[PDB]
This record gives sequence, C-alpha cells and structure tokens, in this order.
Amino acid sequence: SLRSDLINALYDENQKYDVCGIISAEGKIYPLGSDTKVLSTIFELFSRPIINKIAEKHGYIVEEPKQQNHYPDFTLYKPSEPNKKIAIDIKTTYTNKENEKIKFTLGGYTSFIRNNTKNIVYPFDQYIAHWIIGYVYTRVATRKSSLKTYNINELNEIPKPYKGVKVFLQDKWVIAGDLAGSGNTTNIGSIHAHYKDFVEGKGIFDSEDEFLDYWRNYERTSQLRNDKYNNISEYRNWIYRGRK
Amino acid sequence: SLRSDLINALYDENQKYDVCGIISAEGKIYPLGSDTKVLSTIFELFSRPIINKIAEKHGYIVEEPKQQNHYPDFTLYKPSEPNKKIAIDIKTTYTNKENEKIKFTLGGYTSFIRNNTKNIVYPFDQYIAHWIIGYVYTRVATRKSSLKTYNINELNEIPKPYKGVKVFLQDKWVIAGDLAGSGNTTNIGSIHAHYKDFVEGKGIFDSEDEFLDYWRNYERTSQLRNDKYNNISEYRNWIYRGRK
DNA sequence: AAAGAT
DNA sequence: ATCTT
DNA sequence: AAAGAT
DNA sequence: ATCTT
Ligand SMILES: [Mg+2]
Ligand SMILES: [Mg+2]
Ligand SMILES: [Mg+2]
Ligand SMILES: [Mg+2]
Repeated sequence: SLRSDLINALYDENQKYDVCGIISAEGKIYPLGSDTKVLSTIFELFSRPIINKIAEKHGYIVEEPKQQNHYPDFTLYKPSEPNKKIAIDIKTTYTNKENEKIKFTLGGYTSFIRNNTKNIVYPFDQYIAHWIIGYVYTRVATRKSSLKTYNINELNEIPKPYKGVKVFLQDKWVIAGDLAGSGNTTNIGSIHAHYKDFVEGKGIFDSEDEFLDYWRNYERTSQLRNDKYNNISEYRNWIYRGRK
Repeated sequence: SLRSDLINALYDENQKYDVCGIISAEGKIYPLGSDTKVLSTIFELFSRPIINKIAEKHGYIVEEPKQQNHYPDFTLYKPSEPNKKIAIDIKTTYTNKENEKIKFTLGGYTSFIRNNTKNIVYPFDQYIAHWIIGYVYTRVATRKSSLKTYNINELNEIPKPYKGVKVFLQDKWVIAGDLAGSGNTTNIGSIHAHYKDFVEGKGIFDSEDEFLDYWRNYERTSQLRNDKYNNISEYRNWIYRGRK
C-alpha cells in the first residue's frame, strides 16, 4: 500500500545516504551544524523526494502549504477522492545515547483540531489519516563543528553532525501523549518512550476519537487544568463526572 | 576594521555563490524548499565559515552556543580582552517582489536584556556590540523539478528556491523598532522599512541606551501597554513626565 | 512538570 | 527558528 | 497591530 | 521550527 511502500522507502533511503553539507551550484560545500534547528530542516528536505516518488507511484497528488505557518508538510490525495486526504508531518528530536527515551512536540492543540479551517491547507474534515514521520538522531560528543568549506573531492572528510539516525512512520493519535509538549506555543506532547514503542505504536489513547476529545478540551495552564484534568486518568474521571 | 571586512566578505560571497541543495556523502543531492524555515537555516550555515575566516584574521576567537536555546549565534572576542565581546546573530525574512518593505523578528525582549545571564552564552554585560547579519530573499514558486534528487554532474540544473538575495550587517539597536515582532514568543520587532534603510541605519532609537530602556519596560499585551506606552512617541512622553 | 526560552 | 491576518 | 499560528 | 530547567 502507499503506507507500506512509504515506510520501506524511508528505511532504505535513510540507511543508504548520510547528509553532510549544503552545496552551491559552483561546487563549494558548507558543513552542517549539530543542533535540531539545523537537522529538523535537513530531514524534512531529505524526505520530500521520497514522499513524492511513492505518492506518484500510487496516483496521489502531493501538495505543500502556501502560507508558511500552515499544517501539514505534505497533503496527499487522488483527484477522484477529494475527501480522503492524507496528512504527513515531519518531526525531529535527538538523544545522547541510543537506548534512551525520547518525546516529540507534535503540533498545536488549539488550531485546526478545535477550528476546522484554522492554519490548515484543507479543512480538517477532508483528511482521513494523519501520519507523523519522525527522525531521531544521536548527537555527536564534540560541541565544536567544522568552520571551513570543502570541495566535491573532499566529501569523505566532512564531519557528520550526528552519530546515527532512526526514522519511523506512525499515526499521530497513536503516539500522542497526555502532557503538553510546549507551553507558550501550546503543542501536543508525544508519549515519552523508547524508539521501539513509536514504531510498534504502544500509545496511551484507546482511539483517535479519545485522542481528539482529550486535546480539544485540554486547558492551557495548570491553574485551569486542576479543575478539569491534567492526564489521561483524570480525563476519564472527568468523562464519568459528566464533563464538568 | 573587523566590521568593514566582515561586510565586504559577506557581500562578496553572496554574489559569487548560490546554494542549491544538501549533499550526501555518497554524492546524492536533494533540492531546497522555498520558505524561511529552510532559508534561514541555509544562510546561517552559509555565513559560518566566512565569519570564522574574518575573525581569525583579526585575532578573534569564535564561539557558538553549547545549548540550543542560547543567544547569540556567534560570540567573538580576543583572548586578551574577554570583557569586550561581540555578538553576531543571523536573521532572515522574505519578500514577494523586490523593493517591498521588510521587517525581522530580532530575538526576545524578556530574556538576557532583562536578566544578565538568561539564555545567553556569556553574561550580557561582557558584550560591547550586538550585530545582526540580515538576509532578505525574494520567494520563488516551487516546481516539479525541485521534487527529485540529482547528481554532482547536474549541479547547474537544480532549480533555486530564491530569486535574489540581499545581505546587510548592522547594530541591533539601530534597526530595532518600537512594536513587538511576535506575540506569544515575545520578540523585538525591527523597523518596517526598505532594505536600504537597514544598510544606512535609519532607525527610530537615538541611542543604544534608549533602545534597551524601551524594551526593558515594554509590556507583553496592549491591555498592559494602554496605560504605559505603545510606541516611541508615548515612551518619550512617559519619560518626560517621570515614568508615571 | 510547566512554563517560557530559541 | 519566523509568519499571518 | 496584536495576537496567536508554525 | 523544538528545547531546557
Ligand atoms: Mg511552516
Ligand atoms: Mg514540517
Ligand atoms: Mg539555537
Ligand atoms: Mg541563529
């Protein structure tokens, strides 16, 4: 399927190529930095060609946002099935040691999930799936990156800003957690687990409907939350209480 | 001076080189996207080797943040004068057609400018200068060609996501405006003007001291600013009356 | 964690 | 990291 | 703009 | 665009 093909392609590409610099048309190569600010942008660009290749193979049109602060990164759909759109968003985070727990910021909880057309390319109801392609890289020990340039012949001497990288594709609701991922930018936090759990999809919500209801009613500050719910347990007790 | 040299080097590099993609160690090239999220990352990486080259020529050490949420992008200082550090921050914005008015988000106004050691590599008082290297690019409509990968022998064929790029170096206080550049992330907004005004330094503050005082007392919401000051005129009248 | 930095 | 209405 | 999206 | 305490 589109999903199984996309997952195989992502694994393959990631295993075969290592990004090491930005290149100018003149052949000069500028090395990379090791922070997520840099790598989140790189991994997103690294994914575009793959997604588009697999999408075309399945008769899907791929669309990117026109307004820069709109979701999702890629919208896929067959022209004949306009209301069966698939959303794909890329997220990046890091680890210091390969066997540690990770968590992602998965997007806002006050935009399109609460307002059907807010900051989204197409109305939320036209999407039947929301996939997250997550990249986890291991940071390099040296806090001092290369500060010079290279030429095409020196590709093998360019230090890579990461020790390793892992990728997975999973439905957003499945990896969503119950604690906000950011404060002032009101983001949904993912589960705080090991890589394996994201791949296998061992989440905390019972269904996508529960995931949505929980985040559509989550309050912004702990002050407001203490009278409603601060986690999944309290949310379920809040349902029992009659949503008051 | 270090300043005149840095400006010349940036200006020169920018005209002679055009970044067109990210390269993998195996020689595969991935095209760039056309939004600021991508270009701001590329321009920073582009600037790094140039800054380090000119700094070394003048006997300056160049240091980058150890932690991701620290300002500035680059700290420069001579080993013999540690209390005369120079901060350089790279800022990017876009334009739809050449010669339109532009504005930048210049960083927070509630961190290191209000607390000497908050989110900054070195205590704020050890810096004698705060420079902004700003990039302005004219956005270009993405095509189908920018959605496939390329090889080294095809460098000239890869379509560029920008029409033209202009760069400038100026003091932060000189280009700082009197209205916030962002709400929830509390950022200082720059003056809203044409590129030449940034180069020439036609701002609104009379001194760096006025810029600092203005932003150290600026309130986060218009409701809190209604009784204080919302712009430079009101701020001056407020000062005149005794800050009450 | 929550809140507020980049 | 900065954009949009 | 100011406020709230990414 | 995510991170840090
Ligand atoms: Mg965006
Ligand atoms: Mg994205
Ligand atoms: Mg940073
Ligand atoms: Mg920067």
